[PDB]
Amino acid sequence: AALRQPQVAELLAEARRAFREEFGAEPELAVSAPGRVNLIGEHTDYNQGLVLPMALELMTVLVGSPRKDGLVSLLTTSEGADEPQRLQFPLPTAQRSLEPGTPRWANYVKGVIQYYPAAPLPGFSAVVVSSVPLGGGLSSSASLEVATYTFLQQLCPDSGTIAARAQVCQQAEHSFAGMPCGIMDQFISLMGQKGHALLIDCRSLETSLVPLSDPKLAVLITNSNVRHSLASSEYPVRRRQCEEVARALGAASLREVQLEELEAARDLVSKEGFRRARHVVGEIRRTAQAAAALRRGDYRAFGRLMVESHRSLRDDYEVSCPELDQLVEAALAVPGVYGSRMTGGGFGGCTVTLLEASAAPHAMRHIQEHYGGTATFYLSQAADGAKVLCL
Amino acid sequence: AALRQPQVAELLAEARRAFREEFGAEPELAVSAPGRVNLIGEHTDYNQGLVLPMALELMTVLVGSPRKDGLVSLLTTSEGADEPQRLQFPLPTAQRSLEPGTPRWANYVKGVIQYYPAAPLPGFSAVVVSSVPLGGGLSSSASLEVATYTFLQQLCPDSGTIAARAQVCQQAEHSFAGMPCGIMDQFISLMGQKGHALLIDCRSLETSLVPLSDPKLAVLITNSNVRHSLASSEYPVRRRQCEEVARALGAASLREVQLEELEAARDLVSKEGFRRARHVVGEIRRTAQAAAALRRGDYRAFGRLMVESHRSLRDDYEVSCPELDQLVEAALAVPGVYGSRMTGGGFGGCTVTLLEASAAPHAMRHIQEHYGGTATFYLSQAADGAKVLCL
Ligand SMILES: CC1=C(C(=O)Nc2cc(C(=O)O)ccn2)[C@@H](c2ccccc2Cl)N=C(Nc2nc3ccc(F)cc3o2)N1
Ligand SMILES: CC1=C(C(=O)Nc2cc(C(=O)O)ccn2)[C@H](c2ccccc2Cl)N=C(Nc2nc3ccc(F)cc3o2)N1
Ligand SMILES: CC1=C(C(=O)Nc2cc(C(=O)O)ccn2)[C@H](c2ccccc2Cl)N=C(Nc2nc3ccc(F)cc3o2)N1
Ligand SMILES: OC[C@H]1O[C@H](O)[C@H](O)[C@@H](O)[C@H]1O
Ligand SMILES: OC[C@H]1O[C@H](O)[C@H](O)[C@@H](O)[C@H]1O
Ligand code: NA
Ligand code: NA
Repeated sequence: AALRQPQVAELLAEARRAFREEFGAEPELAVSAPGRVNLIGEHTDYNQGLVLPMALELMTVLVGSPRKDGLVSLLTTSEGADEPQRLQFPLPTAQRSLEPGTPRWANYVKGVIQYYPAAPLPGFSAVVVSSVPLGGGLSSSASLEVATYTFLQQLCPDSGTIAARAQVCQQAEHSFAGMPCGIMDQFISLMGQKGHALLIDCRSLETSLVPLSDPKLAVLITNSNVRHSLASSEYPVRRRQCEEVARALGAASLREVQLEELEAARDLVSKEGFRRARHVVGEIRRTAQAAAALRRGDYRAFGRLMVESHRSLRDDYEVSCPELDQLVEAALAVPGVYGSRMTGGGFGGCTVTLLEASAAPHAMRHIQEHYGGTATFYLSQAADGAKVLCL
Repeated sequence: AALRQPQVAELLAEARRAFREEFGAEPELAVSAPGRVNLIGEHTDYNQGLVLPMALELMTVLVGSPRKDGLVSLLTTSEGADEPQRLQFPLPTAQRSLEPGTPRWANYVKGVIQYYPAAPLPGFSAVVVSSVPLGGGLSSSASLEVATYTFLQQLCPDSGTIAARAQVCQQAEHSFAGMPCGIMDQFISLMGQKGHALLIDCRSLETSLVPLSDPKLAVLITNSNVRHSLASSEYPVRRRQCEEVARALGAASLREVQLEELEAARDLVSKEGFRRARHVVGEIRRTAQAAAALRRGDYRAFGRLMVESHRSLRDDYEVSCPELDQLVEAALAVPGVYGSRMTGGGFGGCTVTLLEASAAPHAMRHIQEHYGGTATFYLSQAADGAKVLCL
């Protein structure tokens, strides 16, 4: 029993209603920006690797209007968001930059404003709503940043590429949330096309659309409904460790390293650094091969590469957890399932499973059965990326 | 001096003004869709080959509103559009379809209406304005088809992918304009992105967005300001000879014939047919090589491939003309020019030239001085594709 994914109209209607009540008039401007699931290619983006995500129908919607007084006035209805759920602050100026603070949700919006590259930006009033489960590993924060960015463009048009916009949002994440993420989540939020996954080269920033127009193929997202303590915590540790192995081999990044050279330099790096790098180098290759497999509709090869991804994440990268692992095994048991793995950052969040559409009802029954906690499910079609909604 | 390329704000103001005057009120909706230049990979798209175009800052803008009376009412301000520049007709029904007629510009709009895949489409009033030179080989027609399609989506949302939209527009062109084009021009108008070229695999319909980010380089477009009597005419003949050569070789398309295989099979095909197919099969190889050169930043190699493309089109495919050849040779004599070739269908239209951006003033003077006609020029950056503009 998959979760009804609210369509853009229901989200818009919630956004506008709350805006009216809060501000005393209709909003002038509106935007949407989706979350994402990564099909394969985990912990490779900040290593200048390859990733293969798709945009989801789960999305963040933001409505608003310019002001004349230089202030930003925000309201979110999102029920998980930390309080307060309203916030105001001045626009950054030459005299005074904004800073990270509480509530944490607002730091994503503050950051994007701070680094927005075009001027002059007026103040604004806005309400944000989201169907993206909050920090459950489908990029809620990126959807919020890219929604913000896309709204600011309506107030004050920018002049660069789409990669530059993704980089602005990434910068907000680094400086205002203390989270040194790669570019994947932002970039897919911006670049998603419905009926397509995106092979993103995080070194070149070349992207290619890979079809998913098979009605016999389903992508099932299972949320573990767990978020252990370590996104805050362990993600920046894995990044630094990767960067250190690259530095030690005289490589600009691990993208430049392959498994033979790594093995020959075992003595130059920690045992644990070796294992992390081994994951990354292998994951880059798996992603390139998975993309090719996906293209020729060889789902079986694709699902195999997914499973190898999961084992490498669990064992070498150590960013799985008992729950994700159990969900993965539960799903692998089901006839018609090609593959399953954790997706996103790890320590919680969701698995992604590729399967025959007709197995999806049994898949969901059996996973729920064989999981201790309580899963939720999304039956997920690949979706468009960010856009303006004309009011 | 390059011709000025009006920005979207200026085209939108012209279109709103024409619309106010013609229909008595502000328009409700707006869209834009760009023209294009093809960097390399000519007369390959209908051979299921590879093409490498980019969208231009020259574009078509449509503003309009829904009607209640089931009528379509149109007006263009584009100065060389054939008469009448305003007209009105009822929507097609199940019993009665639209048909190709006069004027020719409106056939593009009629065709997209006729094949528009969603229902119910209301009547509408629209103004179309364009900076794409009509019939100058920068795909004014595709930009009009795509702007129309994008506008129809605001009246009645469609449900397929971006590639399906490209195909609707192609079908409109085949049936309403007698022009059996490939997919390239529609695809690039829909999928272009600022700062990127688009590598289109016209067999699988995969696309890659390839960054063009070297600010020391430019693309100079030279309009010969000639269009001989053959867009109409020799284009379908070429396409039909490619088809017969493929059939004679037992191949589904020339995409499945390798250059060395073709060379050994001279006896299976006519002399002329061989030469046509040699152009096509070689050009597909050149396109893959050119994309690789672009990725590695090798503009000298990219340029040499462009020149080889031109020589092939000129001698093997015979779709150049003496103006284009004179323009190409004049370009290649300027220091800082890496390559130059005809672009688009041939028999007139434009050349595309890759050069040091600092050589561009010298090149425009040298080329005009050494051209028997009157060239016009554009310095165009890679631009965005089709979009909605909120009024
Ligand atoms: C900066 C830039 C490009 C650009 O369009 N940038 C852009 C545009 C916009 C906008 O539309 O708003 C916004 C943000 N950035 C163009 C360019 C720039 C100036 C005049 C004409 C052109 Cl076409 N291309 C290149 N050059 C390039 N061509 C190559 C060819 C082969 C190759 F192997 C490598 C190549 O490197 N440099
Ligand atoms: C990673 C993250 C958040 C977070 O806590 N980041 C953090 C953690 C730490 C740390 O741990 O020390 C330090 C600094 N930052 C929160 C979040 C996550 C989970 C529960 C509640 C919340 Cl608030 N929000 C988001 N995303 C998000 N909030 C939205 C609100 C509205 C909206 F429309 C869209 C929104 O998308 N993602
Ligand atoms: C290829 C073609 C056209 C053409 O004549 N096609 C044709 C030729 C024949 C034949 O030859 O028998 C038979 C059937 N079709 C015309 C054209 C071409 C040249 C001069 C004047 C015109 Cl009108 N229009 C366009 N494009 C276009 N018209 C626009 C108008 C407004 C607008 F905003 C955008 C527009 O983009 N391109
Ligand atoms: O692949 C793991 C993934 O983890 C988090 O989602 C980050 O936001 C991404 O940049 C990426 O590093
Ligand atoms: O590459 C030649 C080119 O010629 C015309 O522009 C057609 O519209 C395109 O489909 C393509 O065939
Ligand atoms: Na359970
Ligand atoms: Na001249």
